[PDB]
Amino acid sequence: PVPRNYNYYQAPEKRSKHIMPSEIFDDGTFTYFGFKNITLQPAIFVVQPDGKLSMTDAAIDPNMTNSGLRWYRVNEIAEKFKLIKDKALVTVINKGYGKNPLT
Repeated sequence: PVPRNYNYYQAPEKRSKHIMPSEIFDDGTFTYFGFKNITLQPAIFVVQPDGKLSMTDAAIDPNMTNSGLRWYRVNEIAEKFKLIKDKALVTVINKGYGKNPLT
């Protein structure tokens, strides 16, 4: 068992609701993005300090069934993610970044 940082929020662009996760948390090593079965799967990118984007090391975790969602494990902790599928964009903010997962 590892205390989780659940302190994330999403900021969808227009015509972007169809790619939004329902649950996002990190355990200090990995960031987990849970999507409803009905949601289309975006790519997940991280914002770098330069303002530029990077790919992540992301993949479906078949084992995880939490909340009836489709879960992706990202092998990184970051302050900002961009979820992209064609013109659809959701910015994810880790408000708990640099903080301990006690609170």
